[PDB]
Amino acid sequence: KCNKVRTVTEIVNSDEKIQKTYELAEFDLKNLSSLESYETLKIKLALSKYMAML
Amino acid sequence: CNKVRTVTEIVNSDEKIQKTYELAEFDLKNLSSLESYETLKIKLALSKYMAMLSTLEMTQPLLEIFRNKADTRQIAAVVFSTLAFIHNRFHPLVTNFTNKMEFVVTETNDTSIPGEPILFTENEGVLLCSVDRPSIVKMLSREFDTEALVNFENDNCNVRIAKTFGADFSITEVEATQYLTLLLTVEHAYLHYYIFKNYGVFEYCKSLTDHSLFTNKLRSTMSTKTSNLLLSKFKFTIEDFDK
Amino acid sequence: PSEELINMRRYRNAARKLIHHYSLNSTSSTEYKISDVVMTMIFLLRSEKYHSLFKLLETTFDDYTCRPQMTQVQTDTLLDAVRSLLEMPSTTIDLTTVDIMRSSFARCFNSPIMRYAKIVLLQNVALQRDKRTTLEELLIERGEKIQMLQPQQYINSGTEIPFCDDAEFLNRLLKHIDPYPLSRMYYNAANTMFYTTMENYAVSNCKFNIEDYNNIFKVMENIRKHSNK
Amino acid sequence: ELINMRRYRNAARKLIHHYSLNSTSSTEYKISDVVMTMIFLLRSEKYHSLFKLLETTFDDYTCRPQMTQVQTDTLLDAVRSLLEMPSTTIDLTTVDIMRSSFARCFNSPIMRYAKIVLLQNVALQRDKRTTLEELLIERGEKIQMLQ
Amino acid sequence: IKQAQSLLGIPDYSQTVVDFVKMFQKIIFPYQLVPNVIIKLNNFDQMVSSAPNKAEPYKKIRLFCKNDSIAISSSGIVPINMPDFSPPNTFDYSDYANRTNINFVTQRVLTDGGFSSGITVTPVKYNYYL
Repeated sequence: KCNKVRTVTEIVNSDEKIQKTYELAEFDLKNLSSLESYETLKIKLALSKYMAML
Repeated sequence: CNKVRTVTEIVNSDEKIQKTYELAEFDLKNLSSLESYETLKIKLALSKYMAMLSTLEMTQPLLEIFRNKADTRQIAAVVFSTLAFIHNRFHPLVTNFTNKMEFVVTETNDTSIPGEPILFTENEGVLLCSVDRPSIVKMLSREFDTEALVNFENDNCNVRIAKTFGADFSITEVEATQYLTLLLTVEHAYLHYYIFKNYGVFEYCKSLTDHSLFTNKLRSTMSTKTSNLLLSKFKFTIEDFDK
Repeated sequence: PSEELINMRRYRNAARKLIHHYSLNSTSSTEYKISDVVMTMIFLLRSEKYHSLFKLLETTFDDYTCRPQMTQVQTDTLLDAVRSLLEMPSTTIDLTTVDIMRSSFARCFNSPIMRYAKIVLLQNVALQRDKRTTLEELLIERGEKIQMLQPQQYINSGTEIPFCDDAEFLNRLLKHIDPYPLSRMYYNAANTMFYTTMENYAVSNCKFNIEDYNNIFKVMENIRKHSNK
Repeated sequence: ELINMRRYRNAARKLIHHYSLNSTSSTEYKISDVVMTMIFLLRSEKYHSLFKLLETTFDDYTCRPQMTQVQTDTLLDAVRSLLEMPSTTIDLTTVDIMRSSFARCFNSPIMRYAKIVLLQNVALQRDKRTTLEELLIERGEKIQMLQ
Repeated sequence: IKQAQSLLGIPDYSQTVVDFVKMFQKIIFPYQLVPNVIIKLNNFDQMVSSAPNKAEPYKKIRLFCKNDSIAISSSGIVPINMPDFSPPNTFDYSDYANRTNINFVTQRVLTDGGFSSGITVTPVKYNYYL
């Protein structure tokens, strides 16, 4: 599942067309980053609330 | 075999004469002039860049700047100017960029890095760069330098014997020669900088784990113009890796 | 008329040449006589000074690459006299250079070998550690603290470019520059950068300095390929 | 002093013993002991007499003047004194063979550190060749220069 | 001299040197010491100076004034009519001005400044008088 995503684009009336390709590996990584930061913040918040309430 | 042959004949076949020649030595003159003017172009470019630097209020010789460490100002200025020149040579379009960037001089061995004296953090909210003044000075330890030497050659009768037969601030050369050092260094850095600026941090893990493969990405990427890599040999003994 | 009646000038020049080579790694040369190593050593031993260094240098002869002991004051006087006798402009010539040279000598006599030796012992043992780490750990460790560190300057960073146009001035420069066979002169500079590439570390030093550094020069052929599509 | 004159003489003696009974090289022997040998010579007046000549021949091939019989005999005396063994008598001339050894020995290479290789044809006709069109464009230079 | 005036305010670029000369003269006795100006004079003549012709600063000025028991050299106070310094001395004994202490103090200095380069140090020295 390396998924070198593959793409092409066309002029209308199909004169000629162009190709490109790309890789999720950056995007999934950033997703993981965001996930962990998010949940870490949530946990920290919860702890803070508990402490203050006490 | 290229023993080009020639024949001439008068109207009415009254007479015919022959001669023969070879492109040899013609090709040699071509190659001669070719390398001549190209070397001239490279020299002119060097002069251009150095001259440009000359504007920048050199109250001190270049080396003094780094021998000092109190400053960061002059250093970052010079570095930025170098990067500007490089990008300009890649792009015949004088220009400006993300109009925020900034720098740090790393100052401890324990903050140094192997191989590369320069590194960029591409967008920590914005681009930032870090540089090793210590190691820079170590390159500045130019007691290294001496001119008196001798070039390798080969096959001179064919190859080189032909070439045998042709011929205040007024600062000296050695320092200028040293300029080339930081030139080529900043080139190598610019390569990775451009690469990741255009592409993924995965291929900024790579390119740094080894440089190596990036030739592929440079394919179809290079500006169709050469840079600073004339003399085609650059190598040592290799098989002697003796693992 | 004693045996000491010698070209001391010759012996000095050759000692300095040898040190300048093996320590500063200065530049290409042909420093390929075992003979005059002896002349160097005796040039040392014609003084109790510099013989003070030889006191340490002797320890090469037991050949085990033991990490040398420091007696701090005397090591400081050692460094002093070292730079002094080398007559260098105090280019920060330090303990690391000193032990580098120590290991050089602890690699020389190691050879009982008189046949020509193709042996660039790039390696050094004495890297203040049990064994070599990877580089990846340092890629973690330096990067972290670097991210902790904060900018030393601002750039105004608005649109700016410098240029100059004094064509006659520039041509005057060109003419002054004309003579130099830079073609020759800069290869040694590149070698300087090379040396620095490994001098960078006496710290679990990289092993694979070799073939990717070679690949950099292969990039020239890659540029030729890009030119040839 | 620091000098372990015990070991210095022991090493010198063994080294020269094997060397000189080969009349020639001492393959086993670490090069350091050459240095130790000359140290011994310099620090032993008894052997400066010949150390003198060894010095002279530390440069190539030099040939040595006459020695009077006093010198020859004191030389052989010091030789046998360093090499005190019942094994053999000693001859004056074999020093010449030992000389021819020493010369090459000390002339030997020592080491290398890595050195880059540089000069060659960067390229040839195996690269794009110039064509008339671009020269037409360029010589348009003169059609702009006019004057 | 032109440069020196330049650094100074230049109310009169035409002002005679002797002006500056005597102006400096006003302070000699009260400070009992030689102006750098006058030293550069008798320094940067070809001959009547330190004499770059031969590099002879040995021509130090011994300078005296009325009723003095003592004179002003180029190099401090001296007793009258004697050769600038007796070799016998309360010598700058090497326990002072030991390389070691010099270096140690210099390292302290360098650390404190946070300065990479351009620092040198030297002990003072003394002549007939201390």
